[PDB]
Amino acid sequence: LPPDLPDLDPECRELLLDFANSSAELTGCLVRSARPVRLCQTCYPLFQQVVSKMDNISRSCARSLLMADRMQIVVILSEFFNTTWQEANCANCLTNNSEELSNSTVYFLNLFNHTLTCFEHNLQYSEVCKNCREAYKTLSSLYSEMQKMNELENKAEPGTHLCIDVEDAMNITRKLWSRTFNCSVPCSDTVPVIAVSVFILFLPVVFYLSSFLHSEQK
Amino acid sequence: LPPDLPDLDPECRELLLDFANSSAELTGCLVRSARPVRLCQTCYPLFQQVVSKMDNISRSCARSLLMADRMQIVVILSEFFNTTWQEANCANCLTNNSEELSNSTVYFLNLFNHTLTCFEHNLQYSEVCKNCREAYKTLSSLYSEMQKMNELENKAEPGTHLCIDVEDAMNITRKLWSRTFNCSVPCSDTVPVIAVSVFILFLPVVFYLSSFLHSEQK
Amino acid sequence: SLKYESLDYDNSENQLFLEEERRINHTAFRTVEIKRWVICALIGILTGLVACFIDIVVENLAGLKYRVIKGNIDKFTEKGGLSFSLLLWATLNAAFVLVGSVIVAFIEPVAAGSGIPQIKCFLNGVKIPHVVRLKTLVIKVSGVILSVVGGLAVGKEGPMIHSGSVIAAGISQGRSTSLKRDFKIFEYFRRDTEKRDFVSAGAAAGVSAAFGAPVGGVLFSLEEGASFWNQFLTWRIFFASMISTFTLNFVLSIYHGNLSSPGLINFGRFDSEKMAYTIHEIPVFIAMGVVGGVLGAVFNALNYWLTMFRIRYIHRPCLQVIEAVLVAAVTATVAFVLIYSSRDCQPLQGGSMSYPLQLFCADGEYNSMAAAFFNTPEKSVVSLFHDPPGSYNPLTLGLFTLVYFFLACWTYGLTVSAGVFIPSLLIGAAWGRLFGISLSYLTGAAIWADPGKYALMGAAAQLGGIVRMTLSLTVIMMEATSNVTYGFPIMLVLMTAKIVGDVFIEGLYDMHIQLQSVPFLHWEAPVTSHSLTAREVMSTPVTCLRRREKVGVIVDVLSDTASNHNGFPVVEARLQGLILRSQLIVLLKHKVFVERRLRLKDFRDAYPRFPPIQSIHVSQDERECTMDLSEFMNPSPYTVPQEASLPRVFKLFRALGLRHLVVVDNRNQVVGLVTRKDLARYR
Amino acid sequence: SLKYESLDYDNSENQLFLEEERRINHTAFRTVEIKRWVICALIGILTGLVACFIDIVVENLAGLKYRVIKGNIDKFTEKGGLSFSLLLWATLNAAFVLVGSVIVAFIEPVAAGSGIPQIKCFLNGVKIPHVVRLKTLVIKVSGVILSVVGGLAVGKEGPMIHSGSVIAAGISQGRSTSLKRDFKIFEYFRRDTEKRDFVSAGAAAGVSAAFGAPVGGVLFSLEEGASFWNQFLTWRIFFASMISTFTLNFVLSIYHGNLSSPGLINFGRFDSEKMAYTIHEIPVFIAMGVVGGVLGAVFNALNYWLTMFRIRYIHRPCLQVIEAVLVAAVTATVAFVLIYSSRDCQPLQGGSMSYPLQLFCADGEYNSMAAAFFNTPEKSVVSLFHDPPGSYNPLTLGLFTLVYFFLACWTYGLTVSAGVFIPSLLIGAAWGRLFGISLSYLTGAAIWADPGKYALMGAAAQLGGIVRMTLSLTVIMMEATSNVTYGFPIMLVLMTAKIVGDVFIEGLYDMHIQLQSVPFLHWEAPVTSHSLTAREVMSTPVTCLRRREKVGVIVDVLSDTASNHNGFPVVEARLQGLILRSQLIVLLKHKVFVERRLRLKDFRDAYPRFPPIQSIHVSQDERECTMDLSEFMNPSPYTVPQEASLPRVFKLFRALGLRHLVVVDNRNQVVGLVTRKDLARYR
Ligand SMILES: CCCCCCCCC(=O)OC[C@H](COP(=O)(O)O[C@@H]1[C@H](O)[C@H](OP(=O)(O)O)[C@@H](O)[C@H](O)[C@H]1O)OC(=O)CCCCCCCC
Ligand SMILES: CCCCCCCCC(=O)OC[C@H](COP(=O)(O)O[C@@H]1[C@H](O)[C@H](OP(=O)(O)O)[C@@H](O)[C@H](O)[C@H]1O)OC(=O)CCCCCCCC
Ligand SMILES: Nc1ncnc2c1ncn2[C@@H]1O[C@H](COP(=O)(O)OP(=O)(O)OP(=O)(O)O)[C@@H](O)[C@H]1O
Ligand SMILES: Nc1ncnc2c1ncn2[C@@H]1O[C@H](COP(=O)(O)OP(=O)(O)OP(=O)(O)O)[C@@H](O)[C@H]1O
Ligand SMILES: *[C@@H]1O[C@H](CO)[C@@H](O[C@@H]2O[C@H](CO)[C@@H](O)[C@H](O)[C@H]2NC(C)=O)[C@H](O)[C@H]1NC(C)=O
Ligand SMILES: *[C@@H]1O[C@H](CO)[C@@H](O[C@@H]2O[C@H](CO)[C@@H](O)[C@H](O)[C@H]2NC(C)=O)[C@H](O)[C@H]1NC(C)=O
Ligand SMILES: *[C@@H]1O[C@H](CO)[C@@H](O)[C@H](O)[C@H]1NC(C)=O
Ligand SMILES: *[C@@H]1O[C@H](CO)[C@@H](O)[C@H](O)[C@H]1NC(C)=O
Ligand SMILES: [Cl-]
Ligand SMILES: [Cl-]
Ligand SMILES: [Cl-]
Ligand SMILES: [Cl-]
Ligand SMILES: [Cl-]
Ligand SMILES: [Cl-]
Ligand SMILES: [Mg+2]
Ligand SMILES: [Mg+2]
Repeated sequence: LPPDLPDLDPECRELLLDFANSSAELTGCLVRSARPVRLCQTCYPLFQQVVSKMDNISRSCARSLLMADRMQIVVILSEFFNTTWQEANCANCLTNNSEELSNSTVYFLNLFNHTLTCFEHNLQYSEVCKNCREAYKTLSSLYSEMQKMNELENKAEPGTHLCIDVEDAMNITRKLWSRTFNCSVPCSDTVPVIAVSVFILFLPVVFYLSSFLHSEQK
Repeated sequence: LPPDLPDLDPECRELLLDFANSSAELTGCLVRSARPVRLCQTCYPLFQQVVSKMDNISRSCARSLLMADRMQIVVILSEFFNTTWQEANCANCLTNNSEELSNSTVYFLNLFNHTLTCFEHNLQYSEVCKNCREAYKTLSSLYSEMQKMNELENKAEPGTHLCIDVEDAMNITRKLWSRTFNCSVPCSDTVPVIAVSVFILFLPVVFYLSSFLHSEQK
Repeated sequence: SLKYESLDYDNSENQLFLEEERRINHTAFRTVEIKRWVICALIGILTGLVACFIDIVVENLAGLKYRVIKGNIDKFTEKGGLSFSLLLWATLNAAFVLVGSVIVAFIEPVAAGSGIPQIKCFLNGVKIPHVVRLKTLVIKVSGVILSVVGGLAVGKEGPMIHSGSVIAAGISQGRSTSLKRDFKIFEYFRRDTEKRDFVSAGAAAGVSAAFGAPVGGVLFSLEEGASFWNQFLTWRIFFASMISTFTLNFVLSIYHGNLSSPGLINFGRFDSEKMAYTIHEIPVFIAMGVVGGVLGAVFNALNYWLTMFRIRYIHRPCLQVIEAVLVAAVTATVAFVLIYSSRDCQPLQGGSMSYPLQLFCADGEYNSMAAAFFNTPEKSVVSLFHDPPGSYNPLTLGLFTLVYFFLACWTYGLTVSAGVFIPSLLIGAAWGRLFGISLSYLTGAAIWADPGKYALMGAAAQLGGIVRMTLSLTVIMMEATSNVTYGFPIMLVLMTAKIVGDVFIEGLYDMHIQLQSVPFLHWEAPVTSHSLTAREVMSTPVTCLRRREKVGVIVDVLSDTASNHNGFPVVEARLQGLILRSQLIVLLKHKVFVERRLRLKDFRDAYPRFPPIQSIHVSQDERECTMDLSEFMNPSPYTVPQEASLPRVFKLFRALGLRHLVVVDNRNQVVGLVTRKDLARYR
Repeated sequence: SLKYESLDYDNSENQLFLEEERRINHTAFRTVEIKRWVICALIGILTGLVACFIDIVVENLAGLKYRVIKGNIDKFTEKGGLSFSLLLWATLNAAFVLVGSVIVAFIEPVAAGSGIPQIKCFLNGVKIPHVVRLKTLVIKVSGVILSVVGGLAVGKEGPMIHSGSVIAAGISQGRSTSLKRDFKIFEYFRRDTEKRDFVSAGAAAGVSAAFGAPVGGVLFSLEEGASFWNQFLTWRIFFASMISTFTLNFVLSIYHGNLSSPGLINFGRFDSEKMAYTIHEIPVFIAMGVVGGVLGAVFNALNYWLTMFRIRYIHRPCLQVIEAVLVAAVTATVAFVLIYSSRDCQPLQGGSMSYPLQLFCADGEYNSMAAAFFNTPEKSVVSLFHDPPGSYNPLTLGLFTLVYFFLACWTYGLTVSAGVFIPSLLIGAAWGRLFGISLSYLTGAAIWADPGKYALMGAAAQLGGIVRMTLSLTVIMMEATSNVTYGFPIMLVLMTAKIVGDVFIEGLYDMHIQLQSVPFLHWEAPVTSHSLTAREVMSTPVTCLRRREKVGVIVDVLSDTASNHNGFPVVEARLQGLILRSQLIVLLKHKVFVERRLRLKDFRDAYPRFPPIQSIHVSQDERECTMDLSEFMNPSPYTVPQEASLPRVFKLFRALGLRHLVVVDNRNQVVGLVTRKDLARYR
């Protein structure tokens, strides 16, 4: 029979096997590296390898492997990987070279490590708050600065997300601060606000009553 | 620190690892078993195991693994698997018990094997056609019968697809028959069709001319 | 031309009408408005049910016919003898079309055509003899069913309009004249004004059911009426149209099982990035409209040359039946030949075609020509609008466009219920998609060159070119497309397509109205209108009835066989009012002479059919008595100065829906009368 | 009430007009229609550009204000002293509102309000003194900008209507009276009829730009005009509206960079399975409309009690400025207090709010009350329509609904440019979503109980209840929603909401029109209309001008300080025509006496402002000369019989847009005259 219809050509066999191996590794790593979220710094090499292998396929065996079925399992798998990558903004962590993480995200994660070091240090909750205030505030300031830097660099719309690992760390810290330890102590200014609002609300009543009485007097 | 925020609880670790292993196996099998298409009969056990493991998770560790991130890698992976399964109609191959394939699809694939046996037998193309006509016709009749049976059993809309493996085999056979060997020999009835059409097209002209001449005569 | 009477929309404010209104308003409760709203609701509901019935029957019958033909073709593909399939197709088409043409040509010739020109004339104020009869409704429904199932290049959308009108004209009266069964409701609305109002509501409901375009139907009715603005009537028409759409959708949904069927034809959803136009596309659209106009004109032109022939050789009913049968057979033969000679085989997505036909094509493939001819026109149009860029072969599409254009031109004038909206839309969509493919080839596969958008534009352009509507058509297309933006291109292509068309020939509906010698009043008087005045328009001398007239003179004037005038101005020679022939006949039949008292109910009971003059018997002695007319005439007839300009007179006549306009001198002297025929004899 | 004159829509077909038309048609080419189309295109383009300018300026200024306030609040959150933020908010609001109220109250008081009542009166035929002036346009644009940026519960959508009208009234004349600059084009259209036509086109364009609803604007203009159907005028209005929408969308798109902005407010896309209604939901919709009506009535009622107070105590301009400033300050204070007392913190999706405010909320969370008050009303409405089931807290939504209801009731009558559409829509959406949440709780989280659909229904119900429009409002909501199906519920809720409202109180626009003592003609005469006749309506004795009248008598009658009549019927005592005061003044100014020849261009040059009687100087000898009036009057005035029924007279007067109607006897005897004030003094 013709080589292509009944069974696979010898060369395309290797490409399919390699893509299968890479996809399996990437999927396992994603599942294992999602709690706490480590998708970026752990899975970036595997994702790069998967993309490289699919490009290798696309650049003779493209026809016999990609689009000769109602489905295209290769295509849908790669597109799912790409959707997960894009919907993470994980390129934020990586530089233009894709080789290693940017110093910004390393710095943030390392401040996160130092912060949790402070938290555990003083756990054994006034102690923890009093001593880790500065660490938490530096962490939050850096998160805001990176948010603004990403927004201006990508010229993206406001509220655009960052690396999921950074956001997950930010949220873990926020939950530890606001709730488990409840260190937040916003100031209260009830009396000035109440007085000012009451006076301003009184003003229109005085205006209308004065108009009424003055018109009555004529 | 609290067990859940910074790091994973000991129990959820096992669930995440098991799901990762199953997902990796399933993805590798899908990539390897897609050319020629073998997704159903090869991957059904792995898909069943993945579904079972995710149900195991969902039924304490659901909270800490599923929906405590902007993403839910577990959820999106399982939903991608389910989309691939549903968009295959692969339940057609499997019985209600999900254990093994139905006798219908086994019978079809086995007729496909017998058919390709006939094709290779007579390859060494009039020989192949003359001897495998009956095999190909039985295969096509069975495919049509299964199409109708699926349509009436599922009460689905016309043209609904079947197991991707069955369709891929059907198409491989169709390509071998119609093109590589070009065995199809539809009959020609040019003369009767032409004569009938010409006469029927003449009729209106006669009608109008007769009306004209008769009215002129008065 | 003189058998076409007029509609008495101008209600006469006589003493009896004033007394009736006073009594009605003195009942402590008014029910007329509630009854009007109820009637509109019933009109919409029944129109929707009729549309549902038509759709269901067409679906089932056409499905069976196509299944039989496809089975025969597949059975004979390899064994041979494909001619027998052609014979079977032609025979089935001929049988169905034979039944339809027999029921129409012999029993009710009025049911022929779409029925839209008839309703246009009705809302203009002209009564065609058998437009709103029950027999006409039954015949039209059966004929549209048979013609659609008969394989003709026709549509089942336009006729709905007519159908709705009939219903509105029927249930409003509260009785069945044809069946001679009377129910004791809705006696008040037994008059021409309410009848016309309800008919406008019904036509709007029919348009909405056909296209899912309530506002479009409202605008259609408003344009055809072209009257003084009425807020409550417009509200009622809107209500009826929307109830019609809701009823159609709900009933179809419940029939199918599980709110996605606003109308009979549904173009689909155009909300996509592919369907989007730039400013640079404004010129091309216009250019394409030009083509429409041109093509449309040619279409109409040819039909004219056809119609004359039919009027003057093929006028006997049996000849009409033979012509319809032969047209159906030739349509089937042409479709079969085009499918047979096709060589383009395409893979089948699965469910893309209800009945995929494989003929000299590799297994697992279908023939596109079959898709074009072996399918319903509506979903063919829908596919033409929604398909990927490379879903069509230019040669097959061009052949289909040409052949269907000629077939639809041939088929419009046949003595069968049919329509011309969908065929025109299909022709336009086909050549518009051809234009889009050409542009994509020329523009290097540019993103903005989407063939479906250009197909929609071509459909709109062709529809406008053939039937030249701009506003209501634009709104209908906007609602069906469900996108407001695409209106701006549409309005342009419809604007130019119309203009170019008017250079060469008039529209189809207008042309057929004139060929029937119907007096049709347009929106405005001609260019020379300002030059003319009412003195030449009015007819003299005028036959006037004295406020104190004898029975003998009235009988003599009424019985005059020279002419039959249904309105006479009263005179003292000072105008005092106007009385219609019908009122005089009713008065004579009741022997109301001066030498126990009448009510308007007696006038309404004689509606809508009044006895002739010859029927009334008056003795010699009675003829010597006098008739006191003062208390039965219109005391405030509409009048214009003898020197009033023609455009002013035409404007007043059209806006107020008048039948008789008295032209008077400076001393309230009757010097002339004006009717629609005086105004319509200009161009 | 007597300072409100009327619009001369009834063109006088005098000899000079006939000669002008003859010459124009004898030029071998007609350009009037082309010029009309060009004018409509410019009207649409300029209205779109004005809308774009307003949107851009509002966006930038409001963004800066909100950013400053948010930065101050965040800076003082933990350090303390949050009162200073309240002071800053109030001060900014007060400054902007102060500038707006100063420009409106002192320079141009006519610019106050939405301007929709003024245009309604204009299309009805009543001229309010300074409605279509350039100063009014500039003041209205600046005031709407300042009020929207001033933090008031107002909208920038209604005023666009007014703006469009001005443009149509300005560029049509071809000259600038205010700037005293004349360009030599469009002399033909210097008349009331063309002015009203163009103004209707401009109002339709404004509606389309505001809501992206061209057909809705066309219907609005048609309803307000309520005249004889005109096909070409309706085509032109449709053209102008669609050009306006296209211009707005295109300019906004190019400004933003990369066809998704049909109007200023855009409700969004409702094409979803969540947005779908069953038959069982028809009753609840109606019930909800009831509430609307009730609530609407209360709203209007309170405003009435407010307006009277303002008319009779707060009428000095400085008091108006103080009131506006205080209202702005109180609005800011109430918003700040509600935000401060809020305890519901919600996670932020990212970009859900342009300026998310965190105040006594955990890090990474926002305050919903800030979202309600610290955001634009338009996108607040959009969010209310499109949010998940559990996106709101019932208590916060109820508080916001109540407070905003009272604030919007307070703010409508202020001496600042503003609007009442968007606030009513927002109130309706809020309490409709509250109803939807209640239903979902009651129905066990049923799928059909989607709060967004009920929010849309409540918005429609409240809008109808406050401003009681049914047809054009229904079409506007359908186009904005971009779904035709949801019309059927809408039409119902608008139908009942209106009806219930009419039981208690009239609408806002109508109420304000009456409070100005403007003579407003409704669609139909009252219930007792049939009883009355033209004899009581007409005013006697009539001042008539002989066809051969002396200059002295004409001067004496014109100069009579007892009353100022601008129309006199001519008499021989047989009616021969009608001549307006303006024509007599022009004739006297030119010394046209019999004891070189005039053209209509001289009449048009005096437009629109004519000199008074006192200005003309006539010597004693000249007064002894006679004036040949025959060749300058309306030779064919509209006339009705002395006994014609009142509804007939009112119908003719409203449809034809007449100013003077002669009531004549049986011998063409002048016995009375009828003007709009005679008809409007009924209820
Ligand atoms: C799903 C199917 C629903 C379809 C509804 C079909 C019913 C509509 C219809 O097809 O017609 C009804 C007939 C009247 O038609 P009809 O045959 O008597 O025709 C005369 C005659 O033909 C004159 O002929 P003319 O032109 O010579 O004067 C013409 O003018 C004049 O208008 C006509 O009344 O029965 C009824 O009223 C029904 C009873 C109404 C009371 C109940 C109200 C609740 C609905
Ligand atoms: C993006 C901004 C675009 C906005 C366009 C604004 C222009 C529209 C406008 O705001 O107005 C234009 C003014 C006329 O306004 P105007 O101040 O002179 O007002 C008198 C007066 O106020 C009477 O007052 P009255 O009520 O006492 O009689 C009143 O009736 C009468 O209608 C009015 O003409 O200039 C023009 O025409 C422009 C030249 C047109 C020629 C070019 C055509 C191509 C476009
Ligand atoms: N009372 C009348 N006296 C003299 N001429 C008349 C009178 N009524 C009508 N005519 C003229 O006679 C011609 C035919 O009139 P016809 O008898 O068709 O009137 P009609 O049937 O009442 O018109 P319609 O039914 O279209 O309103 C018309 O051209 C008309 O101008
Ligand atoms: N020529 C006339 N002779 C006698 N009464 C008149 C005449 N014209 C108007 N009136 C009456 O005088 C009253 C005031 O009329 P007015 O001077 O406002 O007319 P007008 O200003 O021309 O009306 P409008 O401008 O609203 O058309 C009205 O009630 C009207 O009926
Ligand atoms: C992040 O930024 C710092 C700048 O402070 C980079 O620092 C240099 O790093 C390179 C190695 O890539 C050294 O050779 C240089 O000596 C460092 N200092 C200077 C002044 O260049 C740092 O490399 C950046 N991080 C990454 C990953 O590139
Ligand atoms: C497919 O259908 C055949 C019927 O012809 C089934 O045949 C029986 O199979 C069972 C085993 O499951 C045997 O024990 C029986 O002896 C067989 N014959 C009869 C008459 O029952 C066959 O099992 C079916 N295939 C599957 C996978 O169930
Ligand atoms: C792609 O596959 C071929 C086949 O062995 C191999 O030679 C080549 O190096 C591959 N490319 C990359 C980038 O790995
Ligand atoms: C789910 O996981 C638990 C954890 O070990 C295990 O005991 C249980 O058997 C699992 N369930 C299934 C169906 O494998
Ligand atoms: Cl027809
Ligand atoms: Cl049709
Ligand atoms: Cl039609
Ligand atoms: Cl206002
Ligand atoms: Cl507003
Ligand atoms: Cl408003
Ligand atoms: Mg007649
Ligand atoms: Mg006046």
